[PDB]
Amino acid sequence: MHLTPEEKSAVTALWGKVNVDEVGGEALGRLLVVYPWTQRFFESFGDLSTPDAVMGNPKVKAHGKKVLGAFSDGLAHLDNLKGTFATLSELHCDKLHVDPENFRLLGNVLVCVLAHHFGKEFTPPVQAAYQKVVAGVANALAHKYH
Amino acid sequence: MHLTPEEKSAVTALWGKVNVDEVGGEALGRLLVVYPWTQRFFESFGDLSTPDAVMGNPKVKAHGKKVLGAFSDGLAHLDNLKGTFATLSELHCDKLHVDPENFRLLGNVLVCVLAHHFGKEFTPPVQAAYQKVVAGVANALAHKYH
Amino acid sequence: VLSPADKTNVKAAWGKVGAHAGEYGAEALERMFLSFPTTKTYFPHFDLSHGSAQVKGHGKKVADALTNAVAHVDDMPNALSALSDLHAHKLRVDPVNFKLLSHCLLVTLAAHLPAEFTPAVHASLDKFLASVSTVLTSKYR
Amino acid sequence: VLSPADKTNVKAAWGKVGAHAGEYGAEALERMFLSFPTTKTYFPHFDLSHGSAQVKGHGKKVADALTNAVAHVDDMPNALSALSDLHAHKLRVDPVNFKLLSHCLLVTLAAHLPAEFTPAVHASLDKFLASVSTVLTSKYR
Ligand code: HEM
Ligand code: HEM
Ligand code: HEM
Ligand code: HEM
Repeated sequence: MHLTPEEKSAVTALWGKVNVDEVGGEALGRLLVVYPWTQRFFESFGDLSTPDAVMGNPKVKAHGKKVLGAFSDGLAHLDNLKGTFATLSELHCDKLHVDPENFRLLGNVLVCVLAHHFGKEFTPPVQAAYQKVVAGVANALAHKYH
Repeated sequence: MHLTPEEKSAVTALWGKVNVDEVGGEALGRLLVVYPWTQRFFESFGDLSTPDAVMGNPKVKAHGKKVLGAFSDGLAHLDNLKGTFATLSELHCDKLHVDPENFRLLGNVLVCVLAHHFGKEFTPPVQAAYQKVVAGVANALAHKYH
Repeated sequence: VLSPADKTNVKAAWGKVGAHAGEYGAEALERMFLSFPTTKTYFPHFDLSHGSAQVKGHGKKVADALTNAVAHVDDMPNALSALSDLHAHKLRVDPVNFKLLSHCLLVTLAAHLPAEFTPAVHASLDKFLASVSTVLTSKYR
Repeated sequence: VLSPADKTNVKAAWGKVGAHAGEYGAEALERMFLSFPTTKTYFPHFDLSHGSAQVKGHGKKVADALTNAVAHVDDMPNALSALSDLHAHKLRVDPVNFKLLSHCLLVTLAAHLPAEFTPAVHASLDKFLASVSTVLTSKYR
């Protein structure tokens, strides 16, 4: 995390406009669709057989909202991501057994989702700040792996 | 690092048995051979047309010794690779234009050369400690890129 | 491999890019320079300033190549041979950088084609860029 | 693309492995688990302790498949069809991990075949593991 004050304001400004419920479902759905191998963690979610089956799955939507919820909180502690995400890092490792590479894929998908949503407002420099943020979060989420 | 005292002695003790001269020339040569695209920075070294020509090239051999030299000295500042490699980080960026990914390729080549050399002695746990160092070094060297 | 579906998806989305390909190519480069500064090591000879004519010029070139790969979606290895040789033998760009540009290309399209940038299209476009990347890196060693 | 020299190099090196391939398979896994602990996420049901029979058995399995790949160096895609299936549709290991096992395998060979682990052989084995990796992840999407 090397975020300039002006980078931090930019992240925060945009995030103000996001509908976490909605973005959460879109980001998670898209992950499962672009990188189908990631579906390995959700066999209890039911039908993920087609893009529509994934995107509209009430379980994917609810999970996505949960994930982005935790993420939004991360955005208020940009100062202490490791601390913020420590119990979650442990859970993902020890209980869920989620390969941390999954956290980077989602970060990239999220960036595409924000671009999709904000159009021209998601400028080159706004993207650069968000790139730093998703990487910091992925790193914080992987810090407790062992 | 995030090197355990035990993992530190493991690193420290294998190294003391190392002929930097030979290991540096071999690590660099292997790099130019395994990952041919790395030769883009050494046009002025001459004939890198064949494994034999790379391995025999004295410019290559002498550059390898210089590189492992610097690496060697960094093993003395395992608690501040960042400050130890700051100037070298700037140089590589600003003057040499070397993609930091190269630092990673070399690191892995280095590990293969050590295994090659020490056989038995280069145990899984010793490899693990060296993997941490090579990554740490790559990270430090890449730190001042902008 | 690219399925019939993927091919339709790609031709369709690229179809919409049309005459903007050049500008979108340039924008993808700028995004890449800003987000992944290590990619700059390959353009030490470029003016990487905002609105650089060099970047503009380069963006067009990249866009033209992509447009050429879409036009020859069934024979990419051959349609891109020349470019594959250049990259392998002269430019010698480390393979990891391809994934970085691909990513910034996806971001650019997303930002410009909201109606077409569906999940299905997104997936197809990702697989496409991965394929282009694979071709360009095929003769590296 | 493996050159004829590569195929030779590979067949030679693997030839020396012989009756120890299982042991080397097991050693490479052990090195992977220790060096890249994130790889353990795919083996929650295994006992990853040193000398576990699960690790040993699995080491054998992997070595055998490598053997079979060397043997069908010319027809990998076909020799490993089942395994590409298994990995793409069941296991679903993230592609990044293949590079980690490949590296641990080189390290293992280096450590055990000093005379045979020449620079040119090292180059070939790397390309070979890369090719095996490509095959194993080709039906992912
Ligand atoms: C920004 C990154 C992420 C955050 C902040 C996050 C957050 C969360 C939270 C808050 C929970 C619920 C915890 C609980 O059940 O006590 C959870 C569960 C879970 N997460 Fe993550 N997550 C992230 C990324 C991922 C990714 C990328 C995957 C897989 C590709 C994943 C897989 C899971 C699974 C499988 C569960 C359990 C769901 C269930 O109840 O069956 N997570 N995550
Ligand atoms: C362990 C990582 C490395 C270390 C510690 C390191 C260190 C050094 C040192 C100490 C110099 C001397 C130059 C001076 O002080 O003016 C140097 C130069 C140089 N290094 Fe690095 N280096 C590393 C990795 C690499 C890699 C992987 C490459 C490219 C594949 C590279 C390319 C160069 C080049 C092209 C020069 C200039 C040599 C000349 O002027 O002929 N370095 N490096
Ligand atoms: C799918 C992705 C890519 C495509 C379609 C592409 C295509 C091209 C094309 C068409 C050219 C111009 C060659 C000519 O003069 O005719 C070029 C040159 C070049 N490319 Fe690639 N490229 C790709 C990826 C990359 C990446 C990822 C990098 C580095 C980050 C890169 C670095 C370069 C450089 C340095 C040049 C030479 C520019 C100059 O000196 O004018 N390329 N590329
Ligand atoms: C060099 C490339 C690889 C080869 C040739 C290979 C080969 C195999 C083979 C032969 C099997 C057993 C099939 C059977 O049970 O009939 C297997 C299973 C498995 N592989 Fe792959 N593998 C490779 C890479 C990986 C990697 C990198 C990972 C994860 C980091 C992985 C994870 C697994 C897992 C989790 C199993 C199932 C283990 C069990 O439940 O017994 N594989 N692989």
